[PDB]
Amino acid sequence: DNFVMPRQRAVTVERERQAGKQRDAYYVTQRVNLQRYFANGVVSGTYAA
Amino acid sequence: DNFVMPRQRAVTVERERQAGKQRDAYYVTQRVNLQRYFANGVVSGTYAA
Repeated sequence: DNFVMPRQRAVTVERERQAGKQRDAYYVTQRVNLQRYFANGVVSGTYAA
Repeated sequence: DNFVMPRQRAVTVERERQAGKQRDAYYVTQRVNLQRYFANGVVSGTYAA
């Protein structure tokens, strides 16, 4: 419950014909981060040094 | 009366969505000069040196 994925855009595929290279260029962008509402909330385990 | 602004194009705006870079570019271009029909006609006053 402490973690939220702040969004803002979702996978946007944008294709631009880039003639002159006779190519079609597809670009996909997304802006997402994991965040945590409050500092606490995860414990990780580690193999021992 | 001696000066005319020779035109040829006036301020126009062209938006060119450039996907693949995800920008939208506004290129505004214009073409004009200030020219005098005959050389006479301007006196400028100058601060002294």
